[PDB]
Amino acid sequence: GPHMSYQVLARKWRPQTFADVVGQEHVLTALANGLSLGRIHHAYLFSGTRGVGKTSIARLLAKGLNCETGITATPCGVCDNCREIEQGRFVDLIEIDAASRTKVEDTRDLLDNVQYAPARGRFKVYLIDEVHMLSRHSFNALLKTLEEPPEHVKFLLATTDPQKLPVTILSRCLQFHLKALDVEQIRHQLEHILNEEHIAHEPRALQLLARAAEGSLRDALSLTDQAIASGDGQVSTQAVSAMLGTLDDDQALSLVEAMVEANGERVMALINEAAARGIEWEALLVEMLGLLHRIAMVQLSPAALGNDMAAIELRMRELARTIPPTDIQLYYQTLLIGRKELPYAPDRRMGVEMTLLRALAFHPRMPLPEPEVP
Amino acid sequence: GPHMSYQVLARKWRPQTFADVVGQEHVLTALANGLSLGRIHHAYLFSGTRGVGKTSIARLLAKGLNCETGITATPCGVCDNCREIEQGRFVDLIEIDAASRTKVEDTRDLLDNVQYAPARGRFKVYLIDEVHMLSRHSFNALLKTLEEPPEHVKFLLATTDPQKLPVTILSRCLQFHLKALDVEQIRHQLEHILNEEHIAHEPRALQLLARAAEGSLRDALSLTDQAIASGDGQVSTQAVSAMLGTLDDDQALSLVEAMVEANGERVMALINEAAARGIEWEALLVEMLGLLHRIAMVQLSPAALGNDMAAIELRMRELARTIPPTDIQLYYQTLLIGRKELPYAPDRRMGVEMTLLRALAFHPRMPLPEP
Amino acid sequence: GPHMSYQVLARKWRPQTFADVVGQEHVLTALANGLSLGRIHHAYLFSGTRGVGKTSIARLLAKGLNCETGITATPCGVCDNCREIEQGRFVDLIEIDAASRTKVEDTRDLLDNVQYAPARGRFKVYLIDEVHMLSRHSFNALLKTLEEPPEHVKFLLATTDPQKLPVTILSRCLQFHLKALDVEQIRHQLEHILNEEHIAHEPRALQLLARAAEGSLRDALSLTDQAIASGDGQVSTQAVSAMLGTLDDDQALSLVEAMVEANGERVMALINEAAARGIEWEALLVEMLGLLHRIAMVQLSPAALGNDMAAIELRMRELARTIPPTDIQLYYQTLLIGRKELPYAPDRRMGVEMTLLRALAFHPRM
Amino acid sequence: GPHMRWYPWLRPDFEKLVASYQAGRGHHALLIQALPGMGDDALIYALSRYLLCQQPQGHKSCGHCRGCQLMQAGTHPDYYTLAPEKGKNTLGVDAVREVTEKLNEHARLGGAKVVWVTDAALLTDAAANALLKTLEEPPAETWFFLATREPERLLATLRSRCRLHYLAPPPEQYAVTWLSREVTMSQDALLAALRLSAGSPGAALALFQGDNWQARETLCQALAYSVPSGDWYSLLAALNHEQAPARLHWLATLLMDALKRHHGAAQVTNVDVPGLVAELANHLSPSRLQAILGDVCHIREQLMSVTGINRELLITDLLLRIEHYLQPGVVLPVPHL
Amino acid sequence: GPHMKFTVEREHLLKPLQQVSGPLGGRPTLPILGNLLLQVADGTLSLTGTDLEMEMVARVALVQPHEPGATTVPARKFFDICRGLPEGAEIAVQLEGERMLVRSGRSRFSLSTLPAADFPNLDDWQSEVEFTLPQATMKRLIEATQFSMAHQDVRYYLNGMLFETEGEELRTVATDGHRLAVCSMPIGQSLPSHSVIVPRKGVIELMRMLDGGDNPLRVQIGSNNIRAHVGDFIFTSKLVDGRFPDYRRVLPKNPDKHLEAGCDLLKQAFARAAILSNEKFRGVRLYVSENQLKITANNPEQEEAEEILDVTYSGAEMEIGFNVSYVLDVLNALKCENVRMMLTDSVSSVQIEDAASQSAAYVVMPMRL
DNA sequence: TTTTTTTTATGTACTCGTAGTGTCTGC
DNA sequence: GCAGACACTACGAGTACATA
Ligand SMILES: Nc1ncnc2c1ncn2[C@@H]1O[C@H](COP(=O)(O)OP(=O)(O)O)[C@@H](O)[C@H]1O
Ligand SMILES: Nc1ncnc2c1ncn2[C@@H]1O[C@H](COP(=O)(O)OP(=O)(O)O)[C@@H](O)[C@H]1O
Ligand SMILES: Nc1ncnc2c1ncn2[C@@H]1O[C@H](COP(=O)(O)OP(=O)(O)O)[C@@H](O)[C@H]1O
Ligand code: BEF
Ligand code: BEF
Ligand code: BEF
Ligand SMILES: [Mg+2]
Ligand SMILES: [Mg+2]
Ligand SMILES: [Mg+2]
Ligand SMILES: [Zn+2]
Ligand SMILES: [Zn+2]
Ligand SMILES: [Zn+2]
Ligand SMILES: [Zn+2]
Repeated sequence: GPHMSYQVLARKWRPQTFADVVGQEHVLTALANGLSLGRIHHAYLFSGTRGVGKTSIARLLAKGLNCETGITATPCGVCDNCREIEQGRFVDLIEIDAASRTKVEDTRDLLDNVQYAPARGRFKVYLIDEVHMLSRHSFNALLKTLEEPPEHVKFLLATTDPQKLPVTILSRCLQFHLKALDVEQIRHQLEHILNEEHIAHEPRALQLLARAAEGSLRDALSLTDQAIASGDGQVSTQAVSAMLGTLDDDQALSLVEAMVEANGERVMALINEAAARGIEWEALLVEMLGLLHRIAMVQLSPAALGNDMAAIELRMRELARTIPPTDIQLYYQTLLIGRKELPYAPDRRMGVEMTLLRALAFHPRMPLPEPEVP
Repeated sequence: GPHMSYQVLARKWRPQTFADVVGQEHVLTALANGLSLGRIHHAYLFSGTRGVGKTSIARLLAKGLNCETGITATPCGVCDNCREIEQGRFVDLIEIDAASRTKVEDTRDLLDNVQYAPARGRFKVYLIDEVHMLSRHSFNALLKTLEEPPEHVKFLLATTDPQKLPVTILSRCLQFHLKALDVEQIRHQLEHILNEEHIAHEPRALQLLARAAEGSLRDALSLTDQAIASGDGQVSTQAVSAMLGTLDDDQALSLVEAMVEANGERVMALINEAAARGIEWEALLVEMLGLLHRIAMVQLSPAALGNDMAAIELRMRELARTIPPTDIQLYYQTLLIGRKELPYAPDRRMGVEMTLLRALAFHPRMPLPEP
Repeated sequence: GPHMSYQVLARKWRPQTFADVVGQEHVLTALANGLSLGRIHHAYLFSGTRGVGKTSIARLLAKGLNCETGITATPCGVCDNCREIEQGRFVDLIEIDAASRTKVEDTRDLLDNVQYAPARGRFKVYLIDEVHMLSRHSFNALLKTLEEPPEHVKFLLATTDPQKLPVTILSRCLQFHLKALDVEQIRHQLEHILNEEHIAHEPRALQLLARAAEGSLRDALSLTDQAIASGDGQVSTQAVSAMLGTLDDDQALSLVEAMVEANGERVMALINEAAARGIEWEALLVEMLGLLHRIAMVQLSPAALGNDMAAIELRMRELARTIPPTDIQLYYQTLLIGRKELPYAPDRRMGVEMTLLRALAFHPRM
Repeated sequence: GPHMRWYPWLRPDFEKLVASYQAGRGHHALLIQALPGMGDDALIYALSRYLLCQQPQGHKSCGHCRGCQLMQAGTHPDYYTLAPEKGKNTLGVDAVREVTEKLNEHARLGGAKVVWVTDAALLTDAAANALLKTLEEPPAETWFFLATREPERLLATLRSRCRLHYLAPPPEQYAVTWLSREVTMSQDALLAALRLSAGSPGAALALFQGDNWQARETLCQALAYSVPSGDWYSLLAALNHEQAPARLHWLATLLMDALKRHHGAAQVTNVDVPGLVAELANHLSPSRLQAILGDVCHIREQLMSVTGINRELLITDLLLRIEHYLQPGVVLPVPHL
Repeated sequence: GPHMKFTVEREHLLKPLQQVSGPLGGRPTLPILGNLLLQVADGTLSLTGTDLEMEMVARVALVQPHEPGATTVPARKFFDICRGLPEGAEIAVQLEGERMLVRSGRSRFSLSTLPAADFPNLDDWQSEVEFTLPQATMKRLIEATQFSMAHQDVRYYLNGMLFETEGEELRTVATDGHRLAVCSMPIGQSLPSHSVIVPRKGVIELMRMLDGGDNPLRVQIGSNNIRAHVGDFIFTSKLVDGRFPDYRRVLPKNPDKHLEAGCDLLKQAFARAAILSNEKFRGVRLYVSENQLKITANNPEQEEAEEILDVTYSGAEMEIGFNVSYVLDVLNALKCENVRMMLTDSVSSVQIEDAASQSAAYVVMPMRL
């Protein structure tokens, strides 16, 4: 708040203690138990998708390893070591950006200095970021180092796709996996962020931001920063909706209903309104397809619908119980063929209109009238 | 000589301030708000179609970021930093054609040199255009810097295909999407340019150029230069209509009438006549698709048909009256797949012939003569 | 620090006598008989999959060859030579991390010591680990040394892929191939290790840990340590089951099993989990298509199982037997259409869900 | 057409472009769209000769100057050419990168610099994208010249940069007269050759000059034998060759004429072969003809596009699939809807 | 192809042969690039070496009978043949077809040739301007800026160095994007400002040609080429085309903080501190306090190095991190006793200058702070 | 018993031979 | 001086491997 330096939310709000990490209860509990009880393994591999915390948790473990109060599961913020780690100036936290130092010569250099003891630290940490980037010779140079490391050196690896690492490396190092974050967790974290930082916000905009960056919190933080930029320094529903290009679920389902009940004039009116609003036509097709898929899923089971669409939940049910699944299959196929063939239509508006007209003509119940003359 | 070389409109008319943008207001508002406040970021990724403005937007962002007046939403051309950024030779603005240098060695050298302090500039701006062509090794090399860069470093990336970029790189930057320009905006920009250049023009020629630009302003400027070269120093309707091979008669309408009547002899005679005058086939198929769209709309709503095609309204009304919607939809689908198939079987004439034969195949061509 | 002292299960419990190596009976028996009869080949090259004891057995060989009590299959721990083998500081044992010393300069420097007699051992024993990666000129130097080897030098090469080795070295080396450890042996030694330490355990949990590791003992022990860390000091069935669910990777097989049984809730939960475990949807659908192709092929001939499905054979045999070929063909066609249709759909998770729903709709299950 | 023959159907456009280049009102990057053998090479050569040396009278060649001496001998270092390595078939991105950096290193002789890509359709994606910045902002007095047979195949990000010029095919009667003057063959053969090459007189001249006419007549005889018997496999003996895509295009043209005859189109394309089109119309159903045409076009495209694909296997598969289709009771394919 | 009978003495050739040797042999990119051009004309012998972009010829007086012509002789073979002969021994050369017979006393050597026409040359031109500068001054100009040139940088500008003139002053500027080296010296003649850029290799041969003699180096500045003259030696090379960064725009605008100290002490201290510096970055942090200088160095091996220097400083304390290799090179070039430094801010460029006189100046851009 | 058999474009490492560059040691 | 030695570093070429 008071910091005139508008630090990026992706950087300012990096986790400080294990209490500041949202989600990933598996890895958090595992590390807390393996650091309170002891038995610290000599190699870790955090495998997960983008922007889930593959590096910050490694830094938290580094803080928890060599702290002035001993090996602790609660990284303090008072002693010099933890603050030096956070500032990135710490002596023993050797942050090996494996993307740059990927050649086997650099790995040999790293292994040469492994035995030279730590300075002002219980352990020396070799935090190798993006290990899946090293060359094959670099991968294999550190085998006997990983299997029998010195008592004061601990590796902490962090990769996006562990499948590209050789199988023996997956054997040697612990394999911790970080699941993608859920929508509710992202929304709660963003509410925390926009409450700590004095920025007014609206819950619907926060839900939209959380859904638009599914599975990755850094994506959500970047989108929230860009929405703050797009808005007048506040996260409002209108600003987020206009920025994302998404169309509000209520109005897309209104178009879907107008298509299902064979009301051509309502379809045309809603199309004209969307054209006036400037929403991308392909985005409109995407939203209609997503809603049709959600209808199919709620036909599969009523539990398939979460609170995310709660605003129109009733309408959703009123579409699930009134039409057979075969109609949904036909509608999805027609709209998807339309999306596939859109880029070659005379215009995107022309293509979307023609696709909707085709879905209207070919739909089974109360189809369009045919010419009176045979 | 002010033009030692031909400073083509695609280069002379590059925007110099934020007020010269043709209407990318959704991203411009965010940029202006960010620069006006302290909210500044270290990674901007502008994406969208070709010739839409994202390189110009990035250059304008650099000008605003480095001008000695301050961090201004509107950069000042009087500033020396702006004077050097608009041209080449700026010690801070490092522009790298990513496709030119995709090797990981060049990216590694750049990331080795990023550590040094900027020279006389507030921010050392790295503008990497066409970023989608970098080798995956360079992509992974550009991860740890973009996440915690030095304060004096700002990264500006531009690409025409966000999907090709790894999701990790997209996850660290502000993604701005530049919508394709509508017909009206392109026409207004073209009329403003041509009025500023003291070159005569006609509204219909400008409308045709905007229509054929397919939403890209660089396409519009290139077409305008085509018209200037082939229009004796003026943008005239006849010159642009001739160069584009556009249709002024009812050739497309007669062709689709013959096709829906399943008169193969008439269809092929009309296509041979079209080949005789050298009508562009892609435009013919586009016009046929548009006419079929209008047929479907009038079948759904006769009022909608009331349009520019008023002098031929009776024909489309009769076709809508006599043809089922399913046949129109099948015709549109066949012609659309055919349009997808033009840059196949390089002789495009027989490609359109294939498309027309496929369209004709649906209705019975039986020799059975009946009224 | 203030946590007493707890080593790593992978490095600890490494065998120190030939009777402590579990499995690989043929290699140990052959080595024992060769040392008993005095028939020792010039070079022993070990090979096999990861974590089956190649390095450990080679280290045991090096300890045995220089034992003061004599060359035996069961070297004592008494000998100071044996103790120095334990500590890793033995003058007559030359451990060369060939994965690190690949260049010809270092290899030639270390191979120029063949001219010097052993300090305190009968044989100068070279343990060249990870021999598969080695420069071509280093291979030339090693071949020139092995062609005319001194009678007081024995070579102990270890590797994971013997194919990368040149044939000229293979033709001069007695090669011992080590099998992937059987599940029962892995479970037995895991039980014994957990009992020797003061760690409680459960039978089903132990079986799950053994099955999770793909026949490699180091994998089993690493997962054991990770589960103990996650298990709050106890190897409990629920904790390890949840851990392996988080680390579960062969999603496509479970997706096929749920799809063929028309279990909508199960397939929805599986795809939700596969979404949480961030992956590529095109890759998942390609894997599903390939598994269906294999199931269709196996029904025509069992020999289609091959070697890749060694850890998957049990479920694939049941799937091939219990499902008619026509249903498999229809599922393959549906999934192929879905994969062709996937990129144009909404976000690929939606497309995969829709394709799975399309495949599920065929069965009359309600 | 051996090398760079001046073409009268090129004279108008030429002077027009000179009028644009002489007045300093010419785009730096001009994309030529012309048929294969239309003479775009000669147009680019004449333009480069005008540009790269001392200004001549204002038209025709550049006279007897150092520029002409270096250009005719192919020694001018300011005349960069992009041609695929004969061992390869595509423009490696390394060649384009080297050319662009050499261009960035300023000219060697007096005058401007000219970069000419011998064919734009042969550019790979990396090579095509390596030219984007150079086309957008040429260093100084740099003029590009890209030749292609269809601009749509080229990347959209490159078609934006270049001002597009169109070399329209000459009127059919004039081209027929020109070819009859150049080559002594009957009118029907001449017309069929011209329509086969989409009205490109240079391509028809190339077809007549080589053995392509003998290959076409052999294919015609083989088709005449195979159509009634239904033994299309023998056509393999005439279809497998380095020029397989062209012969497949000829086969597709024959099928197109057969369908035309079924519909009784007033215009055809294989004028001098009425017997084959009559036999194809008589012995084959229109749906079968359409299916065979689609398969042949698909196979030709697959042969031409995917580099390194095996010709023999594809041609044999196409012939066997056609054999299967000719048998009664076989479901014909339809275009991907 | 007339017979080619040389009759020469070693003492008149070994130095010219060494001078013309230059960048020959080494990497043969193509044969007709050749070895040497030997030309007999008007009682003079012209010996030419090239690099396909560079040329240099030595003139040797022929005080004995000769036969005019032009041919080639292998570089390394001829050089070693001439070097190995007894001191002062005569050399007699004959041509038979394409064979050179070289005789010294009773020693005979046969050598192969290539046609002189196949050799590549540089087109003649009209010179733009011309200087006649003393050798010592030119050496001072080159040595003060040679080190700062870039090493195969993508920015081709940085791959060379610029010579410009303003009235009676000649200014030489070199840079690589992190270092700047400018040196202005009096000329004695007034010529218009025609800037020229010379590539690194050409500068190397310019340095090699200079012998610190009384004969002034003549230079012809052209448009896209350069020519040099040292006594009987002629040289020519191509030029890098473009514009250098404005050094006045790089030099600090507010050099408020002043420092003065001894060159030897600073160089020795920086050499001591660079031992523990990061071998990939060589970054050292400088703390300037009241009459005290402090240098701190760290490396990935976690070793720390601290050094303290007595200095005169009247400003405020400041921290600044910059490369130690650059300052070591600057101090190596600066051969005087006392050196002054001008500083502005923690991330501002540092100006290094001679305390005795302005003469030459240098600029170092600091590292990340 | 004997020969039979390959898809490129672009990029990234790895390792050895040869040369170019510094510098400094008793020569 | 000092040039050779000796180190040391860089560059080409041949080979192996990855991704699309
Ligand atoms: N579990 C999490 N809890 C809180 N913030 C997170 C979490 N994961 C990611 N972030 C946000 O993302 C930023 C960078 O996260 P990081 O840990 O680098 O992800 P990665 O695993 O890709 O390296 C953090 O500063 C934080 O704001
Ligand atoms: N928003 C805009 N305002 C004005 N001119 C524009 C705009 N966008 C594009 N142009 C025109 O297009 C030319 C190229 O624009 P550019 O910014 O390079 O597009 P890109 O995003 O594809 O790199 C400019 O020189 C300018 O004439
Ligand atoms: N046959 C075996 N018997 C007992 N433990 C084994 C065996 N094979 C592997 N291990 C376990 O794996 C750990 C590492 O074994 P190692 O022999 O180094 O495998 P590698 O063949 O890959 O070098 C050993 O410490 C031991 O715990
Ligand atoms: F940004 Be994370 F390390 F992928
Ligand atoms: F042509 Be733009 F950079 F997409
Ligand atoms: F040490 Be083993 F080869 F994984
Ligand atoms: Mg990370
Ligand atoms: Mg651009
Ligand atoms: Mg091992
Ligand atoms: Zn602490
Ligand atoms: Zn300004
Ligand atoms: Zn013993
Ligand atoms: Zn001329």
